[PDB]
Amino acid sequence: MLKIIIPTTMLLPMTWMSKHNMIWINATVHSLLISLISLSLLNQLGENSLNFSLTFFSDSLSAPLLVLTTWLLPLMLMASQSHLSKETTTRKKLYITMLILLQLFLIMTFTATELILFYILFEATLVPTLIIITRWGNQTERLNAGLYFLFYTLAGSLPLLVALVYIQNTTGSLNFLIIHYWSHPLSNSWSNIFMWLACIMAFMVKMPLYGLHLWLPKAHVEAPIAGSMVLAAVLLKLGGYGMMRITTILNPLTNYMAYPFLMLSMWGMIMTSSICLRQTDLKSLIAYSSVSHMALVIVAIMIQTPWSFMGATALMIAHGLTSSMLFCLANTNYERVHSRTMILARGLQTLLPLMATWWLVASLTNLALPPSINLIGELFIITASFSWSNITIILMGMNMMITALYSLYMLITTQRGKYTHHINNIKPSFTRENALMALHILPLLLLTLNPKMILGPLY
Amino acid sequence: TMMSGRPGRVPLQFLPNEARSLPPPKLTDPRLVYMGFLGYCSGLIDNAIRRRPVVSAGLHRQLLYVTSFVFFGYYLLKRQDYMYALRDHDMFAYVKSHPEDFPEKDKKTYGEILEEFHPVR
Amino acid sequence: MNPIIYTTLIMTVMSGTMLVMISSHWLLIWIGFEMNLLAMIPVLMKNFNPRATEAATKYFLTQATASMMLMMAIIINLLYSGQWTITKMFNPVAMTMMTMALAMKLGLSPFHFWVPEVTQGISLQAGLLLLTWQKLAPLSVLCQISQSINPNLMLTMAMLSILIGGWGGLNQTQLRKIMAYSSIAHMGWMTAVLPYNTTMTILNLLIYITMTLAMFMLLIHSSATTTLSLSHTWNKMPVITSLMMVTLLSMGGLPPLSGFMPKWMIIQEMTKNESIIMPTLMAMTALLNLYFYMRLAYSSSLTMFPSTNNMKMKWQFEHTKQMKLLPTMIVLSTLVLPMTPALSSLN
Amino acid sequence: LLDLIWLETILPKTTSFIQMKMSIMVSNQKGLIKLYFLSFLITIMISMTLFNYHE
Amino acid sequence: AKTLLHKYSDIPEGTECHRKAYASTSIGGATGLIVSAYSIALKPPASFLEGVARTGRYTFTSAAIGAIFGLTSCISAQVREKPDDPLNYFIGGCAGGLTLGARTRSYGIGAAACAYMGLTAALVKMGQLEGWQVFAEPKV
Amino acid sequence: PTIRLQEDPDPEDENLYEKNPDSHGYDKDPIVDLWNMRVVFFFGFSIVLVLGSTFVAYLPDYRMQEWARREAERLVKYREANGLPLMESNCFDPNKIQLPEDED
Amino acid sequence: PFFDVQKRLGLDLDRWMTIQSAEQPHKIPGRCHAFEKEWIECAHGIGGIRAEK
Amino acid sequence: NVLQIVRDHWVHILVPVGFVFGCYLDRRSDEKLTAFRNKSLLFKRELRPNEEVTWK
Amino acid sequence: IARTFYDGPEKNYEKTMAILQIEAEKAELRLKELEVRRLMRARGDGPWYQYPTIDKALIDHSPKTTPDN
Ligand SMILES: CCCCCCCCCCCCCCCCCC(=O)OC[C@H](COP(=O)([O-])OCC(O)COP(=O)([O-])OC[C@@H](COC(=O)CCCCCCCCCCCCCCCCC)OC(=O)CCCCCCCCCCCCCCCCC)OC(=O)CCCCCCCCCCCCCCCCC
Ligand SMILES: CCCCCCCCCCCCCCCCCC(=O)OC[C@H](COP(=O)([O-])OCC(O)COP(=O)([O-])OC[C@@H](COC(=O)CCCCCCCCCCCCCCCCC)OC(=O)CCCCCCCCCCCCCCCCC)OC(=O)CCCCCCCCCCCCCCCCC
Ligand SMILES: CCCCCCCCCCCCCCCCCC(=O)OC[C@H](COP(=O)([O-])OCC(O)COP(=O)([O-])OC[C@@H](COC(=O)CCCCCCCCCCCCCCCCC)OC(=O)CCCCCCCCCCCCCCCCC)OC(=O)CCCCCCCCCCCCCCCCC
Ligand SMILES: CCCCCCCCCCCCCCCCC[C@@H](O)O[C@H](CO[C@H](O)CCCCCCCCCCCCCCC)COP(=O)(O)OCC[N+](C)(C)C
Ligand SMILES: CCCCCCCC/C=C\CCCCCCCC(=O)O[C@H](COC(=O)CCCCCCC/C=C/CCCCCCCC)COP(=O)(O)OCCN
Repeated sequence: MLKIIIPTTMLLPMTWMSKHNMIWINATVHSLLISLISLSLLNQLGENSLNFSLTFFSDSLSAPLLVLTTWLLPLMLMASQSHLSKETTTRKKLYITMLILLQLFLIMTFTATELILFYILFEATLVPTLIIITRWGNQTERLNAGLYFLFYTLAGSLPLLVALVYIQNTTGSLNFLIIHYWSHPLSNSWSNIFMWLACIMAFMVKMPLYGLHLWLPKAHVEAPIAGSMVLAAVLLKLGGYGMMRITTILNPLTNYMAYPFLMLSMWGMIMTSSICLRQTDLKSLIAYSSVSHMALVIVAIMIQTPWSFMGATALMIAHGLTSSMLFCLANTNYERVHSRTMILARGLQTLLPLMATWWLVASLTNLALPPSINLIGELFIITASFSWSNITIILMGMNMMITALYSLYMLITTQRGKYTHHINNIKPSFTRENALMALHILPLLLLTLNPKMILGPLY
Repeated sequence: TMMSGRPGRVPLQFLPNEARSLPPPKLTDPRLVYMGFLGYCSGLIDNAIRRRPVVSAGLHRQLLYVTSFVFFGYYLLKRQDYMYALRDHDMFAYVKSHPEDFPEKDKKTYGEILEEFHPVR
Repeated sequence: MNPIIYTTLIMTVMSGTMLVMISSHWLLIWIGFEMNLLAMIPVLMKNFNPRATEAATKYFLTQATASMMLMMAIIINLLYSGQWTITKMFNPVAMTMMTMALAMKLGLSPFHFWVPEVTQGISLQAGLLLLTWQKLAPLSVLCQISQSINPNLMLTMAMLSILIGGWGGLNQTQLRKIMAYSSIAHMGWMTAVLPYNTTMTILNLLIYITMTLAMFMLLIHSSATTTLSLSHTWNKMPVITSLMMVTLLSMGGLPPLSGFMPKWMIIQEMTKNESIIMPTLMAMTALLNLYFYMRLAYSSSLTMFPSTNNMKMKWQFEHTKQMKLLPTMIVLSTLVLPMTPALSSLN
Repeated sequence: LLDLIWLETILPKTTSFIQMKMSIMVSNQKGLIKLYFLSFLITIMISMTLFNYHE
Repeated sequence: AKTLLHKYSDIPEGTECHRKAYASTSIGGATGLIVSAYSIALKPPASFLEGVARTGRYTFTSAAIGAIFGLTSCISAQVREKPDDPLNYFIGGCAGGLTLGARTRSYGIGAAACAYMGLTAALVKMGQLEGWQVFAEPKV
Repeated sequence: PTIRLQEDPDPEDENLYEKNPDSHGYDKDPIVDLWNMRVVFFFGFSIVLVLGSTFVAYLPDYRMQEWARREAERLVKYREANGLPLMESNCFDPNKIQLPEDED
Repeated sequence: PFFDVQKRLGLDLDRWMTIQSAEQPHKIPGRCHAFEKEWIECAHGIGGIRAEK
Repeated sequence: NVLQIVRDHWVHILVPVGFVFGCYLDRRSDEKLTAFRNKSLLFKRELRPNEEVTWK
Repeated sequence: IARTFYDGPEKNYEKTMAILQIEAEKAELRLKELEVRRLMRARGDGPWYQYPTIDKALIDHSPKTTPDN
């Protein structure tokens, strides 16, 4: 599948060899072309994955994520070319280089057939995101945000490397096909328990889990718009993809060992949904909504049934798109008002009607409105959990209620009421922002037209 | 260090005559291409440090960088391949020389191997 | 100091370490160590000042004590077998003497105290020489007698070195002390895998030397020895700051950067033979080294510290003496991870 | 009570506090050769009567 | 030296609580003596009497930790009739941590010492059970 | 100086609509801004979106589901006509499975 | 580490003094010449690992 | 006027030629995995009277 | 679309068959190498892990100014 990797490594020097006022046009055009090309991996065999070579293969789980990343890059470029207008040419090229490198590492991550190569790229995605957050942020807390983002990930993912090298020393290989065909049960011993923990906690903190989620609000608030988009859309799904890949080796230990993680995920989903209600900031609310949705995905992966896996894949894609759109919508208001407080700018529907419509659509898709793919994933996960235990429906229904509550609360506070009477610099919406919103939202509806493309390999 | 001391090993050869029985790496080898790319990156960094036009300051210097990196990489790859071939040869000779330590075990089919089933529920 | 005298002293230092590395007699190894110390003492004192004098004094005292212990080890080993060849060294007490003497010469913990002080007391050139070249001979002797060496003693000092290097580096603001503590932490990693596989030791040595050379050469380019003095070079040479930030990330152990290769290979080699706890502890401790590298990077390039008015005059002048091997060292310090399998050419 | 106080206290703030304390404890040496040469002597006595005594 | 660890280990885990407590407190006293020696060497006490006071303080604290750990672990393993269980070592470790907190008179230090010493003692017990190695001999 | 820095004053926001009533919000130079809008629209809405959706809608049935339906139809027809059970509980032939000899 | 240039060039810089039964001046023998010679002959061939068993 | 337009838009071919090179490299990668071509128990089949390979 | 952009399923089938064979061979070779290394380091009779001894060519077989030795 080098026909997708090589064009990105050509996006790099093309960006570096462009004219001072033509970098954005070229980058956007060629990234959109690359996403169109990557749209060709959606043709998946029902039997087994597509194995292009010894190193790279594509599965029904990998293809939606690859398409999402390749589609994400142009939107990030469109959103970044507003606050970077005063930057010099070299720093603009460096920013685009960081974005392109992040896309390249993400593309190579979702298709690597060997677990150590997957780990290497999964961790190589840390350098560009960190540079972006700590170099092109806005407040003085971006340094602490970057430190938290780096160390929460690394302190949980270093044991994964030891676990993987030990696995290769014992079984003899780390290729995913060989791992899946030659898989054997894990006995009940302390050594195997710590093997479980080492294999799981890295992806758990990448989700993040409820107890290990402290880095996410800092990173998503203090990052620039492109950093927030890429963090909330694809960089969170690395943990889910990792657990869905690594869980095959773990059984039968996982049934016994998933009780604390399931409990944390459910209760913390409730807790973060409740936290979203009493939030004075606008980006923190979206960050905590991401935490709640990813906790639901964690439950789906942990109970480990085919319906749960399909729901997890659908929810991952839908949440990526919705969270990216919400972050862009918040960023437009932040650029108008130059503050992140929610109640500062009120009654924006009378001043920006089309943005009011975009806000309404994003909030509707955030609270799982039928028949959007958000609801498809959420409902499949809820059904799988109900089969797992009939009492989980209480927690799921409470989460749904609180999600609707805080989504409509944000929509009403930001859009309805009367204007603030003293903000007279709210200019009419540009064409760029409306185009970005439309390019975020139309794929969601087009996908709910044909939902079998994002239901994963268990379909 | 397992291979530091070996029978019939000239100390500072870096390429024993026994290594000429192996196929030399092709000149279009991807590792050689990466070595040339490393040379090009070093040349660009050299141009940047001296405050010169990065892309086109010195063409002869960049050419020398690339060719030096490729020249060293060829022999580095030759030695690496020789050492891996030597390792495999010694491994096979040892496993053949000691058959009792590497016995051929029975080949059961899954129809008679009993594996315990773990239901997911 | 006259240039001929300086170059002949440097050649005498290199001759001493080569005599250590090419000799099979224990006496010739001891002679090489003595020659190295004798010609190394004046190099530290090339720029005369009281700090350089006391740094040289501390270095001389430590090295003389280590040489005394080393020769006592040699004499005891001779006593219990009339052999001079550098070999197994079966005798346990003599082997303990040799291991401790070589640890004192290397700077391994708990003998690590001298390294930060001597590094701070000497110039950047002498610090570069001390931190890179002065590790070859003790490491060569350790590699030769590695089978004989006791694992418990070696492992305990390596872990202590990693821990103390990280904790000490967490505090310092001076760049030379940071480099010294990083050197101690890296010595811990290299001596950790020594009983299991010396090829990994040699590979880690090569990469550490490359990274330290690049870092010192960049520090010499932007003549700063403190954090605040390094915080100005973004206003004069931004490319130097960017390269330094990338090199500092590489030193941290992050992937896809090259620095990660020695750490990954050492963990993999130690795992092959049922050592699981130790690699986990070493990685979680190297997180501290990464932290203070990252703090330096925040101070250096990822932010913009306030500058001074006189920098406008420096804007008009170019760096006269240019280091020829800096770009190659930077490239080998960062972009050489994909060529990992070439480590087989080291055994 | 949970996010801004206790979840911060347990994992990140405890780690920062412990590493700060250990960095301070390690990195306060007056620079007098007498003290750490005495420490070298203690290390020598320990090593010889804790490692090689059992073989 | 390691003979002290032999003294502690040669005793069956859920028997002879007094002897096991004596072995553990001897190990603790040795560790405290070593720590005090290093502390005096690196941070001089400015007088002989204060140095003796610091040595006694460190040694007594460490011996108390060892005695409490050994006694509590042995008693908990004996009353529960279930040896080879890391919970006993966890309880002993938390008892030692509470002893440390009482000695230094710090509630937070006491709680942290409970948690961390209990965890590390539990992992030591699991390593004893499964045969983990810290300083593994080279096997390859 | 009762201050601490020789610092530039904080610049005020630059409105793109002041010097360009029809801005599109991409750039300051009108021509490159208009062309950036045009390429974004043509390659996002025209090329990638519509053509990509109509390409995905017409992907060949490589998932083997119409094939699976035809297989099921023929097998149901054959099995029901013969009087055989519609589905068999044992996925594999018991003759080819060698269970352990005894359980005592 | 051990760059054996004596073996490559055939120089014998310091190998004449390593052992006790190697060409002493005036053919004066060491006190344990026979024992060391016996150990060396048996020892040289197999390698270090087999030489201790 | 080919001069200015070419010297300003020569960068608009890097991505297409990269795509073509990627396709060519994928074909070469396929060419080294032909160890079981027309040898799988499921798709084993006699050749046509004119063809020589089942797939490339 | 299937004629222009894709190939038949047999190509993917046989490609993954070859890939599986290669990976299985590599796994078996890695395990065999680990076992061989363990045995050769334990025993010391293998070509690998040979530790240098004293050359017998250094001994002087000449009359030694005293009859016995
Ligand atoms: C995996 C796939 C491949 C990826 C590998 C990695 C990337 C490639 C290898 C990297 C090494 C190569 C280049 C590095 C040295 C370049 C030095 C430099 O600064 O560049 C400036 C230079 C612009 O300078 P200028 O044009 O002379 O005039 C403006 C002045 O220089 C005015 O300059 P100024 O000094 O006034 O500007 C100030 C600026 C100056 O500071 C800088 O510009 C930063 C320099 C970059 C750091 C070098 C790191 C060393 C390599 C390690 C890479 C790590 C990779 C791992 C991933 C993690 C990334 C950190 O400082 C700042 O703005 C401070 C902001 C702080 C940001 C922190 C980020 C720094 C680290 C970023 C590293 C990213 C990777 C390198 C990507 C390429 C960057 C050039 O850029 C270039 O024009 C050359 C770039 C490369 C040209 C490629 C062309 C290839 C051939 C063309 C045709 C293509 C094929 C045709 C055939 C088609 C068939 C028919
Ligand atoms: C093959 C390799 C092996 C190599 C080793 C071979 C060794 C064997 C042969 C050695 C023969 C000795 C020949 C000449 C030696 C040269 C001495 C010298 O030059 O003195 C310079 C040195 C500096 O003199 P200065 O600075 O000019 O004058 C300072 C003023 O006089 C007064 O200054 P200040 O009052 O202003 O300052 C307060 C005072 C501070 O003094 C204190 O605070 C004393 C505190 C000690 C704690 C007392 C024990 C309480 C509990 C004991 C528990 C026992 C176990 C029972 C179970 C538990 C019950 C609780 O002084 C200090 O700050 C310095 C502390 C040094 C204390 C003694 C150093 C011994 C080693 C370091 C460890 C310290 C002991 C800690 C506890 C260890 C376990 C007992 O003099 C001293 O440090 C003090 C006098 C030393 C005289 C005795 C030296 C002989 C012992 C050498 C150690 C070797 C071990 C002995 C045999 C071990 C068995 C194998
Ligand atoms: C993962 C998801 C999210 C997780 C995150 C959220 C959860 C985790 C974080 C929250 C938990 C952390 C709290 C742990 C200790 C932190 C306290 C601290 O910072 O110390 C420094 C802090 C201040 O430092 P300082 O400067 O040295 O002292 C100045 C004070 O202001 C001067 O104060 P004062 O002198 O004026 O008066 C204080 C004094 C006087 O006392 C008082 O003033 C009030 C009384 C408070 C403590 C007395 C105990 C009676 C209350 C306990 C009731 C049962 C608890 C719940 C169980 C329900 C059973 C169904 O207190 C005492 O003397 C008590 C000494 C020891 C008694 C503690 C034993 C009870 C433990 C509970 C056992 C439960 C077993 C499991 C059952 C559940 C499963 C079925 O010390 C304190 O002031 C508070 C210490 C007492 C609080 C005890 C609370 C413990 C709660 C349970 C612990 C189990 C969780 C941890 C597992 C591992 C531990 C074994
Ligand atoms: C903020 C959130 C961060 C992430 C949280 C991750 C949670 C990880 C916790 C791991 C869950 C279970 C671990 C071990 C499995 C069983 C635990 C125990 O309750 O089971 C009993 C075990 O008895 C004792 O309880 C043993 C455990 C006691 C010592 C462990 C310390 C637990 C105290 C809490 C420490 C804090 C953990 C989190 C650190 C931050 C049953 O006895 P038995 O069936 O015979 O033995 C089971 C194990 N066998 C089968 C392999 C032999
Ligand atoms: C954001 C911060 C998150 C921090 C998460 C960190 C915790 C990760 C879980 C433990 C990681 C280390 C486990 C080791 C990796 C696998 C190695 C393995 O499987 O081998 C085991 C070895 O297992 C171990 O050695 C485990 C020792 C653990 C030492 C370090 C403990 C770290 C902290 C423990 C508690 C953490 C777990 C829960 C933490 C939750 C998050 C707070 C079996 O040994 P064998 O050689 O095969 O011999 C058996 C046959 N005779």
